[PDB]
Amino acid sequence: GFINMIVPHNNTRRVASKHHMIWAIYVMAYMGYLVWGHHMYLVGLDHRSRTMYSTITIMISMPATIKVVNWTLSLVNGALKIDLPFLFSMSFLLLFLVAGFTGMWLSHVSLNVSMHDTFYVVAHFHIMLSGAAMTGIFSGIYYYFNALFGVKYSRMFGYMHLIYYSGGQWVAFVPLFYLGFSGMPRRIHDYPVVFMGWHSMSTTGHFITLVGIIFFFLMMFDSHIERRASTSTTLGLPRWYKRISYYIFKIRYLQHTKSKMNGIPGSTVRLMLINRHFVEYEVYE
Amino acid sequence: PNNIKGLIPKTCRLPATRNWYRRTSSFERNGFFNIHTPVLNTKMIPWLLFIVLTWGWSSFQIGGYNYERFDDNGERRNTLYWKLSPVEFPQSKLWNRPS
Amino acid sequence: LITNSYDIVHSWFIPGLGIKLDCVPGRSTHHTFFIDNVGFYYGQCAEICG
Amino acid sequence: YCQMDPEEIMRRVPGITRKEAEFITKLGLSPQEQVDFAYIAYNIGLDIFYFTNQMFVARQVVTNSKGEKVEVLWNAQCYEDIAQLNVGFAPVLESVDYHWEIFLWADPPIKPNNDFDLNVPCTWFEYEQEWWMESCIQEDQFNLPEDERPYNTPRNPHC
Amino acid sequence: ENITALVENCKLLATKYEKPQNLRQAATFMKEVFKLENYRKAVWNRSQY
Amino acid sequence: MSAILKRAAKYKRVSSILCEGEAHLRDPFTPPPVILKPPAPRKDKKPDDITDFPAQKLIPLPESIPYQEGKYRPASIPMVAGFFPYNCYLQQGKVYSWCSCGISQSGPWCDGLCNSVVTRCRPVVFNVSQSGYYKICNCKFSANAPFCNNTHRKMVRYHHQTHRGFYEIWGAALFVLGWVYMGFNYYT
Amino acid sequence: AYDPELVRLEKLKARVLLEEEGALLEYAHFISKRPYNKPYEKWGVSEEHVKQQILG
Amino acid sequence: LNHVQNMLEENLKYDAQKYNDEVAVIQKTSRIYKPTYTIEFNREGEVLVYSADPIKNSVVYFKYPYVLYEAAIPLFIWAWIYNPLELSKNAVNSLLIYPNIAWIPRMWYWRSLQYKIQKMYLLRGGKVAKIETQSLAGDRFTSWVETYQFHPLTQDQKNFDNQDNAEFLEDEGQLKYELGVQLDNLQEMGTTSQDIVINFMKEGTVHHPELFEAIVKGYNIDTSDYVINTANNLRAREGNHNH
Amino acid sequence: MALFFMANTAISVPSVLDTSP
Amino acid sequence: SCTTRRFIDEKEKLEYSRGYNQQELEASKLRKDFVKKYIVDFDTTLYKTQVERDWAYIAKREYRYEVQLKSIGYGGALANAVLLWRIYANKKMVFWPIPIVGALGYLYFQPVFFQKSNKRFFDMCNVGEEYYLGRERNKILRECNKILNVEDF
Amino acid sequence: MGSVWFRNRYWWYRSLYDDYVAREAKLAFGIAAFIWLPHYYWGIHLNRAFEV
Amino acid sequence: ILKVARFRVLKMRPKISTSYRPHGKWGDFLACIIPLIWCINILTNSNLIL
Ligand code: HEA
Ligand code: FES
Ligand code: FES
Ligand SMILES: [Cu+2]
Ligand SMILES: [Cu+2]
Ligand SMILES: [Mg+2]
Repeated sequence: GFINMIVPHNNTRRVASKHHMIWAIYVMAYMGYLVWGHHMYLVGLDHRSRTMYSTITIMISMPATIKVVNWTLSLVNGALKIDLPFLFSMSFLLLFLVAGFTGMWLSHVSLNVSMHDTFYVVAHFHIMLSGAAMTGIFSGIYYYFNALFGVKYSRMFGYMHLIYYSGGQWVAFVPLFYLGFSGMPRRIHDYPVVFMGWHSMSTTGHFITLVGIIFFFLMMFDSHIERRASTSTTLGLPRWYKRISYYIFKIRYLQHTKSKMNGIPGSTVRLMLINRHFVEYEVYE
Repeated sequence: PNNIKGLIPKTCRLPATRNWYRRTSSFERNGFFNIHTPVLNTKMIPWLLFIVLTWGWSSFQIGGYNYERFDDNGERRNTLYWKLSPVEFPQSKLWNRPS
Repeated sequence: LITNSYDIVHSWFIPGLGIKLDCVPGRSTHHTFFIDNVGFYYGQCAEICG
Repeated sequence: YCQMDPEEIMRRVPGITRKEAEFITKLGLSPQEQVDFAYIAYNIGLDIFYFTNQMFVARQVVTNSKGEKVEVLWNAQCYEDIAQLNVGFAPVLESVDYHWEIFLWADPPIKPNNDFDLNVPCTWFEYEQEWWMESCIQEDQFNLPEDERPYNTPRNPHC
Repeated sequence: ENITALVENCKLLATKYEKPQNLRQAATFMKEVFKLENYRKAVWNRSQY
Repeated sequence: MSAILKRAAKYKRVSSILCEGEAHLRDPFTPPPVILKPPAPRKDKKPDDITDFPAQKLIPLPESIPYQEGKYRPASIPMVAGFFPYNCYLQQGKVYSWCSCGISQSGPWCDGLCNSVVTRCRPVVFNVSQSGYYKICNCKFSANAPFCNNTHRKMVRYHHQTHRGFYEIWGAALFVLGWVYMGFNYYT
Repeated sequence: AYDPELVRLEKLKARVLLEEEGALLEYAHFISKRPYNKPYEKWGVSEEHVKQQILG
Repeated sequence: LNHVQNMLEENLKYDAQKYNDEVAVIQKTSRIYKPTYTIEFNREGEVLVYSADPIKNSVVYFKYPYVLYEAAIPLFIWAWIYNPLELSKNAVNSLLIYPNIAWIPRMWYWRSLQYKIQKMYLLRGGKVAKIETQSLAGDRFTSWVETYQFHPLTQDQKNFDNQDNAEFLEDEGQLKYELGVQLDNLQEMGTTSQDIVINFMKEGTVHHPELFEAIVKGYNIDTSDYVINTANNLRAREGNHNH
Repeated sequence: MALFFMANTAISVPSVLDTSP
Repeated sequence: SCTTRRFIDEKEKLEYSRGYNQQELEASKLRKDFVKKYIVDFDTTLYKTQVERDWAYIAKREYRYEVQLKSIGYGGALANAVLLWRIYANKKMVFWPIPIVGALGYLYFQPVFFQKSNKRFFDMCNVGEEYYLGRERNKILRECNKILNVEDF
Repeated sequence: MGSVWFRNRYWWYRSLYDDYVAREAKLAFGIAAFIWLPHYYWGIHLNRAFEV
Repeated sequence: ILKVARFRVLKMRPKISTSYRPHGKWGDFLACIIPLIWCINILTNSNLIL
């Protein structure tokens, strides 16, 4: 829901299928009450119960595909106004892409029996929770930074946080998935030396994620030190549902751009200065 | 040096058809330094093809071909007979694939 | 294989055979095994045994 | 800088005030868009000199069936996020005020319901409801030139 | 420093003469730029710096 | 300028009727073309003054137009929406409104959605004196009013002549041929 | 749209085949100047020619 | 950083101040042309000057520069596949570089094809000219440009032709050669790009040629004698023979 | 799997010919 | 195995580099004749025994890949080079050079490839006396062994 | 395949999503076939190894 | 990605979206074929292995 709310304002377009997405979320919630046996496939329940659990688990992906399609479609054929929030939403979508595939692959009975309670499951859980949920939380924080804090965000430090945080999740989850394909048991205090490379890569990714968190904290501090009023990019018209509205938005944007671009040297003067920049010559006339 | 044989004296600004490299960033007359230009889009079209499409469908296959060609699928040499030995298959889990 | 646990829920997880028998106490889990490849494979307790 | 000749705009929109065109020509839109805006202002009586601010996004003058010359202040809206809506009482663009109480007087917002019987056909520029999809389809379509379209075929016998 | 000196000399030459029209023209322009005693003095000073 | 004046002695003018023709020739509702000489320049340009050019006749958009006898040309470029005419069984004497917007969601009959989109074409009301399964035009570009002039084939040929349309059609064919080749090489 | 020099050679050969006055003389003279690699005179106005002059 | 002194820097600062003080946005105009014919502008107050379909007059599929690389890619593909030189894996990977870059020349040529002015119209007042082109994907893009922004180039296009006294057309009005013209700043799709060279092909038709030359010369035209053509013969995105 | 999952059926793979004396 | 195939290919390349001799040349000619007649131009589906058909089909696939496909590729490379030179000359895309040089290169490299893997293809014919193809291959191998004064298998 | 199979593409369009990506779809299909060739070849080789 | 990043920005072919309400009816079921195919493939592979 956070990602869906962030996307509509950035693109100034209607959502793809609001009713369909709401119904899909409700159906996914209803279906979640029937996947109890999925996480305990190796407990050895009755084969009928195992088959029913596996069939319910496989059918659960039906709502998620609808949500992904709705997000992708709403992202298209719109007036994109790139903000810091948009990049976080894209990162959240990208993270959710891999997690769904990992969960669907783990839904296979044979694959689960081959990887139950292992580093593959650990990676699936982390990428589904640490990646998607925390990324969406950060996106909503950036999407509503003004109302919560009262000041505009710090562009440079926010970009640094969005860069380091997004990379760290993949850096720490790729080696985990690789070890899961190698069958590394979950909740292990030590491993054979054969897992050292992937473990070290995962540790480095975790350290990068910590650095990204520090960067986000520095971004909050810089935003507090900035003390500059924020202005809604929609300017009160989040949807140009009318030609008059679009024209008024364009006129106001041009006026605000001219006012903002005041005191900046003109194009000709800037070009002349840039051309005459080099002033270090040896012998003159 | 005023007189330079082989170098025609510069008398005025030449048309943009004489430039040796098409720059990307442009100057909007309001004083802006625009990076997003049609030339920028055209230049960004090529590289994106290499990453999004090319490597994502050729890296794993190329690597497997090179490994099997040069490393013989990493097989141990001291075997008795291929008729009664386990076949060491080549790379099958795609490294370029997320899974 | 009649899998069972004497003290707590343990696991015999042979990655080479890709099998993971969850030995639980009291549960006489009769599981089939077919060694389709002659070889020596390693494994460990796939459950937190303590 | 593609400012058009106001007379032409005046020729394009009979009934538009010349100074308005001078104000329209100073807006900075391409001549087609300028002519469209001038026509829209002439038809709807929009005041093209009022600045778009946080209080009223636009101002308009109308004459009701009672004959009174009334003014309508088209105010700013929000994308279903009242927290994201910059609630202001000044003619500015920045969001500076942060009222701790959303409803200080404890009056909740009222979303009026328009009953089915007491409804009229859409008349606020209804001629563009599907314009976006129609234009997308048209830009996605290559049309056979009229020079190749057959003309004067046999009429339908039962028509 | 040598690269910077060469670039400054090339910029001065372009301000003095038109851009090369062919590969042979580029070779000739490069030779003419390299022939500059100003470029040599710049090479010495930039080497010290 | 001055030299250009000399070149004005031999320079010739050419009409701009190209690939479109005289619309007044084909659309009965379109008035015949006129040439209006602008009035003399006004001496004082006042803020409250209005334009004094002669006014063109006011031709309101018709809600519906009669079925032109095969000589109907599109008013505005409508949606394609289909490359195959529809064989609809019409009862005799029943006035049916053949849709012209191309966005009508109610099939061959007009859906009234035309009054909600920016286009010049309006639905055409027709009445068939003999009931039967008549081929109603779906290409929306048939010269015959309710009847498909088989101009769907002409539109398809023109689309195939276009570079982008050829690319799309060849890509679809290439995907089908790729599936076919996979099937052919399946047993190997 | 491909070869203007070849078009000219074709015109000369057509005149020779039709047995004009010059015919053999003109066809031989134009053939006497037949270089190994003819130039691509059809250089595009929009096409960049500076960096692409080598292949010409 | 201002502690050090340079007379070049001082002169540059003085020149910048002089330019900011004297050179203004409002500038007087002198190149003015009064036409020899009363002009009948269209329903949109426009008079057509040049109409062309360069796409219909272009060799698209089989181009000169692109064909060489487009064909040579298979040679490198075969060399990489068969390893004819018996090189190392890294050397083979390096040899694989060529096929991944061959699209650049063809893409550049196709993009260059879009810059040709397919249609040209002059609006009322003689100050803004509408140039319409079509990207090879069939993308019809139009833009209005200022009259002063045009500067002619030579028939050889190797040197900027004189803004006046240029003879780029035949006596009757047909263009004497495929002409190139430089525009200092063109607002394509709302984004301004600097120093763009457009081309008008000889295959185009110079309707009302005289004004076209005035557009070529860049002088402002006096739109005194203007008539209005009441004929909505143009449809919204009407199909054109150029496609 | 599916009707066409591996997309390639290696019918050329023949039964290993025994070569005992 | 894959290592065996790599070793065979490398040894064949080394032998082709070393020389082709005279008795070896005659044996190669005989083996090429046998492969062309009983394998390359003979449809493997015609053989009586299904096992014989399978072995002949394996040998035919090897010939199609190791000889036919390799020769086609070499000819295509030569044709691409020739066509590039010609297009450089005329500054336009010609049509004849592609097919003409492709056919010429296929004809040329067709024997050379058949010259390299002449023995290897023969190695795919040792089905055994239980098959008519096996008996014929045994007779041909006996003739070649008599010619070369060496005992093959 | 696409809008051709339906008799009122507009309706069809809305009936899916009320969004249009048709040109993207066509170019994507062409590029998809052109790329799908190679993974098919590699998978054929791997399947042959597995059968062996 | 390419189309959005080249002809959807404010400075490159923006679009005025007049979409009061969505009216999709079969979009979800139509797009669900892709998930259905993956589910069927997974189930078939599991049933074969199991
Ligand atoms: C918020 C967290 C979260 C979410 C959203 C999910 C979502 C899903 N999960 Fe799970 N899961 C966990 C958190 C989550 N999960 C945790 C914490 C555990 C471990 C508990 C423990 O420790 O034991 C776990 C364990 C777990 C297991 C067993 C692991 C074990 O044995 O314990 C299984 C297997 O059936 C599974 C399946 C799924 C599936 C099938 C989905 C589906 O909802 C997602 C699938 C949806 C899609 C597939 C749609 C994506 C759309 C696409 C179109 C993808 C296709 C794209 C490409 C191929 C490019 N999950
Ligand atoms: S013309 Fe289609 S709804 Fe009337
Ligand atoms: S559907 Fe055939 S011409 Fe209209
Ligand atoms: Cu244990
Ligand atoms: Cu344990
Ligand atoms: Mg478990």
